[PDB]
Amino acid sequence: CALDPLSETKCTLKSFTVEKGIYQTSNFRVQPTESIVRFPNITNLCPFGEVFNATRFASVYAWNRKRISNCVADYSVLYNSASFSTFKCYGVSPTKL
Amino acid sequence: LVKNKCVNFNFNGLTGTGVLTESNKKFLPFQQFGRDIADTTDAVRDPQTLEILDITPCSFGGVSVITPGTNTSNQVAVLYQDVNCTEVPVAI
Amino acid sequence: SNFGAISSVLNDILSRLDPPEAEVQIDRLITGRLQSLQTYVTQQLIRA
Amino acid sequence: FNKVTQKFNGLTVLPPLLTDEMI
Ligand SMILES: *[C@@H]1O[C@H](CO)[C@@H](O)[C@H](O)[C@H]1NC(C)=O
Ligand SMILES: *[C@@H]1O[C@H](CO)[C@@H](O)[C@H](O)[C@H]1NC(C)=O
Repeated sequence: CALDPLSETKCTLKSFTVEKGIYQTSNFRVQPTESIVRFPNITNLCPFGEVFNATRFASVYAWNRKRISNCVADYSVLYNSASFSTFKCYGVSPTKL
Repeated sequence: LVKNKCVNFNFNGLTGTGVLTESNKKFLPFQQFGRDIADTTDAVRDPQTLEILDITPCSFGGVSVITPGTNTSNQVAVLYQDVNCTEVPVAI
Repeated sequence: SNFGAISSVLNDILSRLDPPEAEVQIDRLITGRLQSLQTYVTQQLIRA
Repeated sequence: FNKVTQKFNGLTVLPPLLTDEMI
């Protein structure tokens, strides 16, 4: 079926004879030649140790919030830790982070 | 950063495929990417260089074969339905 | 339209989720997009 | 002819067989 345009036509019509005509059989596509990645040129790691190794934690009615920004976040240090009794993600999968 | 050929790309996790070129779209300094009438991303700002790039989709089309009938001959012609003949040979 | 999927961009779905979870999201786009084509082709047959 | 007035998504328009010159 993939040998040649006439063979593809026979295979498209499912007949060994093709009568006179014009037949559309396939799509032409150009294929990606390379991959590129473009990310910000920054290096400071995000401060997760300051969250996970904090000594004090808040009462749940008065929960803390910290804002994380302008840094490189390596999550692998978290999901490859043995520590956590729970690590549930929503709308994303941990490995992809 | 590779211009003028079809590539996969990823800008800050905005992934896609296509041809990247320099752009006439005069973004205001706070604008980060451009979007078309169909709400498709069609230009972007490079995060390291701050250059504006147009994104053009990687060439494609329908293909159709012209046949004089098998009873007459087994030679054929091919029509690449909406391309310039310059683009065609990379169909291989 | 997202048709109840996480996103309408299937490259975004496929970038954020691992395969067994990406598939159930993509199937929501497939069914919504099939129903959209089916509607369009039916009305083009009636106009023709 | 003066009075009367997407492709990247897999939409296309095929040309008519007769041109306006032929009609
Ligand atoms: C500090 O926090 C990080 C991130 O949770 C953790 O990997 C590390 O084990 C902690 N430090 C020590 C000395 O355990
Ligand atoms: C075909 O491609 C060449 C090179 O880009 C261009 O100069 C020419 O104008 C094109 N013609 C048509 C009809 O697209």
